[PDB]
Amino acid sequence: VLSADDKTNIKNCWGKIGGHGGEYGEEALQRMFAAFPTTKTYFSHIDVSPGSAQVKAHGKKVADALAKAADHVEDLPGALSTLSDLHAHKLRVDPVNFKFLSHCLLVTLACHHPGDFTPAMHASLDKFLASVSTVLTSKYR
Amino acid sequence: VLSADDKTNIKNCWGKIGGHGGEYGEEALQRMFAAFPTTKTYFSHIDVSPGSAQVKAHGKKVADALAKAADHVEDLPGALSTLSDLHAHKLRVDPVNFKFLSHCLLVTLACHHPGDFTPAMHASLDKFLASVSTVLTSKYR
Amino acid sequence: VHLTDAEKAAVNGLWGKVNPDDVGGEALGRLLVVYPWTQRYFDSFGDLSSASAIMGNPKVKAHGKKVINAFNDGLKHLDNLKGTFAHLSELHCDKLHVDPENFRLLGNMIVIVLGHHLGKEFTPCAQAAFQKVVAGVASALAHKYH
Amino acid sequence: VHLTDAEKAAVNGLWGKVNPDDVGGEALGRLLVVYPWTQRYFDSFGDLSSASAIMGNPKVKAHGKKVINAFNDGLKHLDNLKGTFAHLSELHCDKLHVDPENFRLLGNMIVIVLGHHLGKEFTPCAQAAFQKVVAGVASALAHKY
Ligand code: HEM
Ligand code: HEM
Ligand code: HEM
Ligand code: HEM
Repeated sequence: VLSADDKTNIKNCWGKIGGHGGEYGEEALQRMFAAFPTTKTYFSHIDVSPGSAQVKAHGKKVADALAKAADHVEDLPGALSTLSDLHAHKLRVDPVNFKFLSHCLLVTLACHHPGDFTPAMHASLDKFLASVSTVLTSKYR
Repeated sequence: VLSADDKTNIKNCWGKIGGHGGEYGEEALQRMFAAFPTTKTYFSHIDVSPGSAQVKAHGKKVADALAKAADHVEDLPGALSTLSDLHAHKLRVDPVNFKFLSHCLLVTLACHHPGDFTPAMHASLDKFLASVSTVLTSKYR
Repeated sequence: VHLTDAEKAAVNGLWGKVNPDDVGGEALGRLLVVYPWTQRYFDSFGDLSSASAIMGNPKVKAHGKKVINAFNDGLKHLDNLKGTFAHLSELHCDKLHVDPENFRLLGNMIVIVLGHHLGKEFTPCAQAAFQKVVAGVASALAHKYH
Repeated sequence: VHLTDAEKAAVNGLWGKVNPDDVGGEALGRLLVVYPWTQRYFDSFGDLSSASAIMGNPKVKAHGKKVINAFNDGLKHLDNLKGTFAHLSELHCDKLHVDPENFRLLGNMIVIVLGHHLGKEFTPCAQAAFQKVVAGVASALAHKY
């Protein structure tokens, strides 16, 4: 649900992420493909090799979407309705995959920003991605 | 997240329930204690025997909370924040117990209102109990 | 699985006064309605566009018959679930990559369909016994993860 | 529990350059912060009402040392994980009544802490190898059930 503290924590993290977003989305996906080979099935139509221009491009798309979700925290249903139709109606993504990517995203941010990645920050980000996942696997209109 | 059809269906169900509420809430709890004995841990301080006035009274408290949540579907964190502090801050209930109770409740309704319990209704009710569960397990103040 | 003798007589008695084919069909159908992402695992079934469509679907009804036959074998061999479902455990996991969390979701769907069919005869105690079976069945298909 | 030769060399090559006691301390500490309901199971631990409190709690640090010691047994005996975690499986599921889903949560906490402590050395390949381990340890403690 996210508290007041949760929101400003989310805003500060994506503040400190800035332009580095694209690299972390990419890395998160590489980690998801490597650690959970099951998720590769959904990306059968692109090159998924470690260093892939298609994965790098998609990595940036994800980062932009997360950056937009951090702006409109108080209206996550509204901000991501298009992405909700993609993943829930069209793609029919199993929810576990989101837990896999959420986790690989938290590992990345822990590897790159260990100073700012506190226990209290980590709690906020885990909650944030969980609500982003809820909206994305949901089906409304 | 709940759609317009989900909103309509939850209203239409708690209209059919009305005063039969506490009766079903009691049966749900009674189903939970029997099918998932783990949950009896959280009720050490009350008599939990099948026939029990304390379980009967607690069922009526749960039913009214669900009725209130049905009224304020559009603002669930608002209407239930007093119960969220009880369950998340004070009792720190494991979220799996909410799935257990949600399911036992859906079993109960199917036993008493099998004409109304259509696959489409089932869906609407399951999303409802999930988002009610999310607020209650979730800690935001 | 534990199962006492009264817990045995509760399971085989109530199962005897339901139609397993109809229980299997509706449970699968309800799984496809309530948890829509599972629709992806069943591409072979044609369009699964709406609640009206996925219930009338003859290929869903026929598959619920297959799911409930496997379930029925479990009741006969509760001593060894891991061996009774070993082949299907390999199919669902190695070949289809179905996440174990889904197995318990279909387990729940079966339980509620029973109560939907049995009314006030599906007593709390009767649910408790069936809950041990469906959880046992679910974890028998997941037993390859381990 | 796969672990090929490349996955073997990655796991113990990187495990040898972290302090395991601190890994268990922080991973447990984070589990109590991120998933607050887990605090209930550790009532023998005194105060657990804030992030600053539970990270500085000695009882927590001592227990993470216990938890990582059992984890360390796993690495030595990956061949028979179900038998190594025999007693602990009984303890968590019968005496403590801990829901199995909580095991994979603590596993994930271990994983990210390694990443926190290692940075760029905790490569995608090295995560996969450690992910295979923690999932195995989780399904060795739950596996009643
Ligand atoms: C919260 C995490 C996620 C975010 C922010 C996200 C966001 C996005 C975005 C921005 C796109 C591109 C939209 C477009 O222009 O078409 C996309 C497409 C896609 N997503 Fe995700 N997604 C997430 C999780 C997942 C997961 C877990 C999977 C399953 C492994 C998945 C599978 C796909 C697929 C298959 C596409 C289509 C790719 C293409 O062919 O262009 N997504 N998502
Ligand atoms: C899922 C929907 C639930 C709702 C709507 C709900 C609602 C309520 C209500 C109305 C009360 C009484 C408030 C008061 O006057 O103190 C209460 C108390 C309580 N609930 Fe829940 N509850 C839910 C789930 C659960 C679950 C899953 C558990 C754990 C098994 C649980 C455990 C408790 C306990 C231990 C109390 C305090 C009882 C007492 O000391 O009198 N609740 N809840
Ligand atoms: C929970 C207990 C389950 C039982 C007893 C069961 C039973 C079966 C059986 C016996 C078959 C093979 C029938 C044949 O060879 O003709 C089968 C196939 C299959 N099952 Fe299940 N299953 C279960 C869970 C699930 C769940 C939850 C899913 C949803 C993801 C699933 C998805 C599939 C798929 C995709 C096939 C192959 C489809 C095809 O034949 O074209 N299974 N199942
Ligand atoms: C990574 C998987 C886990 C491992 C390896 C592990 C390890 C251990 C060990 C070795 C002990 C006994 C310490 C001793 O010998 O004195 C223990 C106790 C305990 N564990 Fe775990 N554990 C795991 C998961 C969990 C989780 C997730 C929880 C949270 C619900 C938990 C709750 C407890 C509790 C409440 C005790 C009793 C502590 C006491 O003596 O007061 N365990 N654990």
